[PDB]
Amino acid sequence: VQLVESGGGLVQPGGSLRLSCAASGFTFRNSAMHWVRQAPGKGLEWVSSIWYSNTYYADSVKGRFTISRDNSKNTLYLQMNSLTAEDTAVYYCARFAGGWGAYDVWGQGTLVTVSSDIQMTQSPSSLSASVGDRVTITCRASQSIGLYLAWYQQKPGKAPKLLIYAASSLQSGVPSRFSGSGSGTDFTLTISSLQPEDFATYYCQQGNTLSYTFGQGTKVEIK
Amino acid sequence: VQLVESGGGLVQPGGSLRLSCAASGFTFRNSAMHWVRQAPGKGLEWVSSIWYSNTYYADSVKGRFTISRDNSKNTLYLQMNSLTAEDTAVYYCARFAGGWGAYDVWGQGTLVTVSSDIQMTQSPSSLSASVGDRVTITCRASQSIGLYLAWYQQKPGKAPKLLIYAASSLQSGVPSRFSGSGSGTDFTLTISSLQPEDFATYYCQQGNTLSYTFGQGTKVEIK
Repeated sequence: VQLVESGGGLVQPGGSLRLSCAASGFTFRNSAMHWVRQAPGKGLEWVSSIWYSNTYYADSVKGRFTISRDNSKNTLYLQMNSLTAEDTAVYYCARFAGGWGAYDVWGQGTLVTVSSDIQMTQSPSSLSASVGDRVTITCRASQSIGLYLAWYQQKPGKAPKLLIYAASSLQSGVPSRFSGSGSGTDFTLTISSLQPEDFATYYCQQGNTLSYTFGQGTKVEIK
Repeated sequence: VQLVESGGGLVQPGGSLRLSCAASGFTFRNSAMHWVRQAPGKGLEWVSSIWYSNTYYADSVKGRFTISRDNSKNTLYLQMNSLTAEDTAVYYCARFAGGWGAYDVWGQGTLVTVSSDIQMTQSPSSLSASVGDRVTITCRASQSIGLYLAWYQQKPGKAPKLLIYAASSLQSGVPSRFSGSGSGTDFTLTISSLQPEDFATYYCQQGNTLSYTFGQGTKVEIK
């Protein structure tokens, strides 16, 4: 009882790809077949279902992907169109045992990478502080970005606001308790004495490279 | 100096939507304009840019979205096609100061929700244990799934393997040190005495509802 997948590969965003899942060792025609995917380092996510015929799709792929089957070849297909980087994942086909509500046979998986630079690692992800505390947030770049590192403040329900650019230059009107430092790959934002209005999420952003990338944010929360 | 967005709303997967960003208080024709988006509860992500004419797109939207501008109306547009749930986000337009490498004017944001649903909360996300330890993993459903809860084991580079279905039934061949319990909304997987082959990631999955959602996984790691 086996499911053998094929068709994965590297594809440009906006492009198309068709996955195949060849079954053997069981009566393919009788069985409900699903696709489930797993982004790199992430969890399992249901994608699509087909049975003997009402087919179903998750909102992640509905309207772009088509599931189908050729019972004479004991094969399941996933036609993937208008691909995005967010579709990058290992795609598994699986047999669904509808009496159990569970998948009892899995393919080996096939990797689909949707791709045509600099990673920004912000730390900590969150911190709790009190009014009056000194706070320092760090942002590391995987490659030198020179001085082109900016810091933004974002309050709940509001747009980001530029505070610091070129690593250490303050935007007009930004209070002097904010300062920035660093060059190349290591950068710091410091708040000298936290005020109530400063509890917010802070983001760094590199502006040296054509695909501008943001740090993941630091939530400055109240003790 | 303002950016006023419009166009967001609720759209079906696979559908289209056009966002607008009306500029005032500054000379629009000279300025590089970008779109940056933020999924609910997540960080900022660059989407697309346009200047006076070479336009750029992130791999998340390249080949599906089109950025454009009408200088006579001082307006920036984002044409969104072939939409996915992963496009759900607040979309910001922003003026890019190319000398600073930073965004110095931001719109107020407009929300795009791409949608046509049990939530499974697994805990803990990870745990360290030693050979011989008793381990319990819990899975909670946002509403009753009855008994239709399954548990899978996944080792690095391998496909998931069914261990338990219908909350407490073991798949054939699964060792007796694995057991499951629970009904309705609270479920538990227990390993009575951990063996080296049991260090793996474990996933729960509800099979009561047509969306078949997975828990986020529990990584059982070695002390």
